[PDB]
Amino acid sequence: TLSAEDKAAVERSKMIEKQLQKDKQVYRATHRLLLLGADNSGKSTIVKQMRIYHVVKTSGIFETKFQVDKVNFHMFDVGAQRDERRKWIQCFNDVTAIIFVVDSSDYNRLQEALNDFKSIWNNRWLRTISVILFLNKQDLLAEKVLAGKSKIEDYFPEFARYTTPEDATPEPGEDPRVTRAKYFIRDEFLRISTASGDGRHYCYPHFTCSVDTENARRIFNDCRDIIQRMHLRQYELL
Amino acid sequence: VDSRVDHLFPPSLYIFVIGVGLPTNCLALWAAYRQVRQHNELGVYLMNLSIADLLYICTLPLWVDYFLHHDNWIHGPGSCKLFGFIFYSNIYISIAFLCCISVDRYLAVAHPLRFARLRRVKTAVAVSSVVWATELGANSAPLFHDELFRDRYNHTFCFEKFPMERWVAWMNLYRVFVGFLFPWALMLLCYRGILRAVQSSVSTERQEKVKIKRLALSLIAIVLVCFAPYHALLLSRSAVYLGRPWDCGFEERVFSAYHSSLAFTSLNCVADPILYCLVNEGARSDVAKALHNL
Amino acid sequence: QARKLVEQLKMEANIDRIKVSKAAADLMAYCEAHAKEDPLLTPVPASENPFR
Amino acid sequence: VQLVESGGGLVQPGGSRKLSCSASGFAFSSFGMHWVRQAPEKGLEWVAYISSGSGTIYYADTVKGRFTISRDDPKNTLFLQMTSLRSEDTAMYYCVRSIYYYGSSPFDFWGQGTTLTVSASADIVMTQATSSVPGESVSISCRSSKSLLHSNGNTYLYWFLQRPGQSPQLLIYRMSNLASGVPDRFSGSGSGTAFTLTISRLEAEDVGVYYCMQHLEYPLTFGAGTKLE
Amino acid sequence: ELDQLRQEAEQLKNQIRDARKACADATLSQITNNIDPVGRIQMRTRRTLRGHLAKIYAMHWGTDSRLLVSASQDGKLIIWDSYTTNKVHAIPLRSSWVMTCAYAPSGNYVACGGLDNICSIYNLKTREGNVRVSRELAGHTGYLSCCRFLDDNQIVTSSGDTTCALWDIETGQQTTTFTGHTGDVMSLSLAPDTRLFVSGACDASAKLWDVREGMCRQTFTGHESDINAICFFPNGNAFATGSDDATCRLFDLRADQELMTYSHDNIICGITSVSFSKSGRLLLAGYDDFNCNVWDALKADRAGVLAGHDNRVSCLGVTDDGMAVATGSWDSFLKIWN
Repeated sequence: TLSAEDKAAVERSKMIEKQLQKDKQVYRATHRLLLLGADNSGKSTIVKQMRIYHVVKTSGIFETKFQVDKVNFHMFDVGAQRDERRKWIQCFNDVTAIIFVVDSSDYNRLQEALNDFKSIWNNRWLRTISVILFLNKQDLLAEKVLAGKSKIEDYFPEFARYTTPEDATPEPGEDPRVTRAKYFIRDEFLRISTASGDGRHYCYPHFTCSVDTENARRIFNDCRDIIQRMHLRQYELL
Repeated sequence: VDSRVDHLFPPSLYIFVIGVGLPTNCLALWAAYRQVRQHNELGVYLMNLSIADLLYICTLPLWVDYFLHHDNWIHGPGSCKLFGFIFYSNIYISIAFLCCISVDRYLAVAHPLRFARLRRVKTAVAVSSVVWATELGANSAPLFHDELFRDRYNHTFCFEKFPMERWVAWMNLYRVFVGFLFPWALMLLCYRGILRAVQSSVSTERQEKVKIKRLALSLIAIVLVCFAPYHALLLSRSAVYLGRPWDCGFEERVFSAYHSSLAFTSLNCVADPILYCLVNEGARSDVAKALHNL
Repeated sequence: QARKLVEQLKMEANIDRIKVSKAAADLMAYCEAHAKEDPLLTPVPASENPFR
Repeated sequence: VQLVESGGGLVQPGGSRKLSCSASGFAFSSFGMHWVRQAPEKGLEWVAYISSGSGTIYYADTVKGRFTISRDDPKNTLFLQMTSLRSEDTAMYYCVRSIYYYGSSPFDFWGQGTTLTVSASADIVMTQATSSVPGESVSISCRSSKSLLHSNGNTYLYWFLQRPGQSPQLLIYRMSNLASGVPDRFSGSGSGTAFTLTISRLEAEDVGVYYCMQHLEYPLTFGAGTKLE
Repeated sequence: ELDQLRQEAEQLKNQIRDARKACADATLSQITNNIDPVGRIQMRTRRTLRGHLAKIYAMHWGTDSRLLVSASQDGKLIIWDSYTTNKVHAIPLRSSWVMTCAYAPSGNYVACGGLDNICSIYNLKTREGNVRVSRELAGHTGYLSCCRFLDDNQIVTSSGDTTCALWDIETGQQTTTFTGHTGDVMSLSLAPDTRLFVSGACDASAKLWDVREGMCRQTFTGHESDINAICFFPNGNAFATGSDDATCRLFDLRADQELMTYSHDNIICGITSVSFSKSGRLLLAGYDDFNCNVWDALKADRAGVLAGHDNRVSCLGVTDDGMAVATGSWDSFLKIWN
């Protein structure tokens, strides 16, 4: 009931559909990750290390592709964007996770970092998006608090009345002071986290120095946990 | 050639099962379809379980009047080969698709980052067609064999014969060891793996882990409570035969209990819609919306 | 920086505004003028619309 | 875009040949390609057709089992297999490029051609009754048997110009659309069965033979040809 | 002094507000009360365009009213034959985060851009059979959020660097940079005569710009928060804006004020796309609550809803002959309506 040229047009459309299916088969097999942080946060070095170990003037986004255990990850970080965030963040409400790198060896911009983390956590579009926060530059913090020049208690008064939780695990063997302080910062971020978690999304703390080569495995494990949780919600197992 | 009292328990238990299991399975099928429309493959297996339950429920009245008329089947030779086939094969269809649901869940929990191709709508419908075809084909044996079983005690014996024939006993050994235990073994292994994968979940609170445990235990205990008497009786009744076929010895008194264990099997048709479309909070929301769209 | 804002504000200040009755009547007049050629207000019979 | 084709020569009757069409300069895999032939001194004639993706193949009623058309996209060539050659197969074979979507111009490129020499129904017939005719206006005509206007609104009529020494070029596709590169002088019109092509002001480069073609239904029949001198 | 400049700015602003207050002698409702309500309009999904893997942010109708370009965050532009739902072209993008697309009026080009801060231009009609990148326009600092072809050689891009620009496609360099916003410019609508255009930003203000003289001509306010979509009334002397404060609003360039506001108490999601019909009697707005509402622009009653989409409607476009309306959403589907 339709002319021969229309037969060939329909065949062209069918080949295009087949190509689209071949593209979906790989679109479902890759996980999208959004990287966030500040200028002093060593997220650029993290990107460099991830690119090196695994797998142009004002370009506004840098897509880094890496894989581990035969699972493909695409990690995106905004390069040339402004300070405002409330609009181009609506574009990432279906990524697997958000990586938030924070530099905890400042004591000064740290309150701004907590404000940024709180703004991210409570965002009306980033619900159900778990956050993998990387407390970056831990050895710098260790050395800088061994020096003792800067008192943490004056920047944060509540640190004086604080003690190390029983769940600590300092592996190398270090001063209890550094462990207490770093867990204090982690606990500040975790208080912001658990304030309104409501089980819909989660926060996965980590102690990361950008030289560490275990960052990719940490992202992989957290992503696997997030996928397991959404599957348990999806296959109605919970 | 011995008869007993099987005319009040099965006859009314089927009434309860029909009256509660038509609507629950209709709702389960609707929820299955809505799961399918969302590109989720669990709805396919849910449909294939619910359709089996629906066929069983709609072919039950032949047997409610088979038992209420005191084992009298006045509904002819041709009908017994079809309705009896449905009534004697829906349990196997249902257990096979329950095993499929459990295996689907296991791959989606223990291995959430792999086996992407095996968890799609097209793969689910292909597996569904394969399961339907293979189960009907392997249950086909009591189709060609014309039953034509009457006896001198005012019976009619639609699809049932006391004593068993040569082929019925060897059919029953398959009907137990391949239609009940093997799908049950797979189901139990899959849910034990699913519960094994949850203790490593940082995200879920310990309350949710126990809440999952209760469902993963009920889903495999209801299978026992609904099927085990029937199949243990079938196995015992067949094993008596092959050691001494000519003696109507064991079939004398365990007849009434055998029919009761046959009727009691029909509860895994109101149990499935509950455990698979009403205990879940999200699926119940879709069911409510469906009931709110009319 | 402020001087530029003031200059732009001046350039925006001295323009000729017409009464909102005129603009309202113009929009209403445009809507009523091109009404028979609007398939969404007045649906075309289902033999000329190419999504039949 | 260029389509160089080769593989023809003197052939004993009953033998076999394989033609090739080597394509360079365009996306070969997205074009559906035809073979068109013309006898030493007669009009063009359609031979075969293979589609993009190789899923639709058509043949002429005169080569239905003797011939075989096939393509190799990664190697970017087009093949035509010929078996049991008769004396009515003496012709020059043309490689034609054709893509089909909304607004496309099929048959828009023609290869230079290869020569093959063999030693000693219910399909639309289109007739160009005139066989012969600077700065004036000419109105080459054409006629068909079945109406070419489809229910789409399209009128699948094509116009080709064959200059005295080379291969045909598309001038008008679907009765009204001037192809890319054709001057604004050429224009076409018609009604469904009778058609015409208008040259508003001739030139020394507009001399040749004008051929028509229908794409309404296979086979694609052409028409005898109108000569301008 | 700085105080002197600030006082001058306040004085001029008060003068502008006073002039606007004086000019508003009657509400559009007061005069539009005469107009008969359009009535409920039922529009049905005539076609459903499957094939996009991920969510859709953009679509643009062709001037021939039949072809259709759609942009999805999977990294594809698909050109549809809307009548037959065939796929004409499938254009893979170099950056997957596309969030605008345009279709050249002549039909030889389409444009796209996104978080890459580039407006790539694609050549649809090549001698070769494929669709190839014609040019990549660079120079914005923030993301590109809308692009609109003026002709085959000039395109206007709005960005999240508080800047809209005018480009010469042949010579990649910018020709005019339009500055004056203080937030991300989100949408952009060329006037019918292509001599002016409006752009709404993240500072709740919209501006009518002058393409040739390069300077902002008016500035409009009234919105409570950032503006997501903007479009010219077919007249060319008005434009409608949809914002995250859950309101649509109809400004007029000649009166330099606000005419009517399209809002409901039960609607609390933000408008994501706004487009008109041919007559301008129907204002079609795509919201975040998965449904596009249809507003009678003259009297601001809800005249229609097109709740076929599951996830939020990101784009919405009405064809040039008014025959159809297309809606793209975050559920990977395009729906053509009549």
